[PDB]
Amino acid sequence: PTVDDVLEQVGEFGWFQKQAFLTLCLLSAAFAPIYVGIVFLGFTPDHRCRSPGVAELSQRCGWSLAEELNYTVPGLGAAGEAFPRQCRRYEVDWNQSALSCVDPLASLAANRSHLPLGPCQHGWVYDTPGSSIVTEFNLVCADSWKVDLFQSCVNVGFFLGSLGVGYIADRFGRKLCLLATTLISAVSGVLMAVAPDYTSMLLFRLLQGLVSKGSWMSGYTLITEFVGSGYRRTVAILYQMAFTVGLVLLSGVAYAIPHWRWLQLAVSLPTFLFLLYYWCVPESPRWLLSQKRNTQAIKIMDHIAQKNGKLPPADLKMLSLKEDSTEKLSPSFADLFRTPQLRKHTFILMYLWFTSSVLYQGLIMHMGATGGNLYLDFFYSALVEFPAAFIILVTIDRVGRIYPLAVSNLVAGAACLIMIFISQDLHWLNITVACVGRMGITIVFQMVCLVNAELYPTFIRNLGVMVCSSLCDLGGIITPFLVFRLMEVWQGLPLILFTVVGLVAGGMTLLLPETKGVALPETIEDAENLGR
Ligand SMILES: *[C@@H]1O[C@H](CO)[C@@H](O[C@@H]2O[C@H](CO)[C@@H](O)[C@H](O)[C@H]2NC(C)=O)[C@H](O)[C@H]1NC(C)=O
Ligand SMILES: CN(C)CCOC(c1ccccc1)c1ccccc1
Repeated sequence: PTVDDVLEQVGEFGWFQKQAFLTLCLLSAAFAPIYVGIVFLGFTPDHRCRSPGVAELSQRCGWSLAEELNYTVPGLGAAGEAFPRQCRRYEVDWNQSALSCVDPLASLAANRSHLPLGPCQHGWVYDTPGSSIVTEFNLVCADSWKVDLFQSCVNVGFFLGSLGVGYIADRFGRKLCLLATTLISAVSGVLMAVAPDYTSMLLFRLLQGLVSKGSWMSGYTLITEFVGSGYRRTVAILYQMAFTVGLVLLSGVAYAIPHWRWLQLAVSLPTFLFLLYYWCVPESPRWLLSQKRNTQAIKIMDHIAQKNGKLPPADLKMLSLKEDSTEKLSPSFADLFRTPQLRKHTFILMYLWFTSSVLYQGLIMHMGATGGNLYLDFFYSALVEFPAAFIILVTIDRVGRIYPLAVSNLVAGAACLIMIFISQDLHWLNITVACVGRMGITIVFQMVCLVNAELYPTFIRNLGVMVCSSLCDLGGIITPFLVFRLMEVWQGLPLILFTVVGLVAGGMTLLLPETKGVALPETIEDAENLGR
């Protein structure tokens, strides 16, 4: 009368499982905006120093946007690529000076560089009709570094939340966390749009980043526990796929409304609707059974059978774990580093997460020149993944869950290697090679997440995945400085490091035990002898 058997008797993947999966998918899409970053909320358009006198002259004679930029703004390429043109103003009086539009400023100085440069007061004038956070607070030239501060603070908040948010979810149940965390994320998101100053917005974003990771991973583990053993692959992969679909929808809606405040409010509000949809999904039976609350476990098991429409088995009265467990099974950080096998698995998974994150960031950094439209580039970036999801689904069932991950990691490493050695000059081959590498990285990410979730015991699963994911955020934070520093030593040093890291990760993946068609463990001692 183990949990898996009764779950099989009523139905592994029935009407109930599909219903829960639909709402969990809705939750998954809602996590994309927080993790996308500042791409659609902090895009920096072209900008020049506002000048009161230019407005009067703009209407006197025929003018064009291109023409105005050329012989009204200081020229670029002097003492920097574009530093002068960006945020320097000549300050030559353009008002009460009828010098003809043919020769507005040429006559005065007979030279452009030698003309006087003043402060870039009067705020700024931006190109895009929409408004971004940069445009809101003039974080352009003097405070340009504040954008880096904001993004780095968000990343640090994400790392800390990954390190900490797991324990509350594990100890107090998965439904409770998925409710409180998503509620906090929703109330903060709608609050950010009303943030008056720079500090308040940063604080609200930090809170949202601290909680969203916990929300998403709690949902993931809940659905994975609910689905039967055989169909774990399908549910997990399609959950990640729903996250990608949400990303695509985010790109579309972002193009729809450019204003950042309205975008944030519109993205945040539906999270309250999801919170309304909490009534459906109950607590995971496995967690309740491990916590020794068998009465609620059996009550839930009756409902799923009712919704499935299949008669429940008569043996539920004696439902319990395989062996008589202890009264208390409290999770703790200490328990995560006691069993040598568990310690080895944790180290390997942490290293795999770190390598995946660093290699992904490196690959996106070494890409080609960005396209004219940011939205189209982001849409293609998201679109590349769906074939990756299709490939992952087919191979997991038959090949296993180790060889695909190892080969994908090695493929990403080799893609970086070929990008380095073979001619990297602009060619049609480079874009396809980059897409291949991106596909490999996506496969690595999905496989790592699935295997890590499936490897740990049930009563600590969320905490383990959280800790092993924190290294992903750490690597994402640290890699840019590493790549900038290494470039100084030698021209192509970074790509050699990427290739060696990928090869080592692919080699190390082999030690991890396979998990093809094996019921996920529920006791630490049971997980110790998983390989044997
Ligand atoms: C950009 O601005 C410069 C201003 O110096 C333009 O140079 C002038 O070009 C016109 C013809 O288009 C000539 O009649 C002027 O004599 C040029 N100025 C000087 C000081 O010699 C330049 O053509 C502009 N380029 C574009 C693409 O707009
Ligand atoms: C779905 N594909 C695109 C990425 C899978 O990893 C996701 C990811 C990784 C860990 C936790 C959540 C989501 C990712 C998104 C953006 C940047 C880095 C990682």
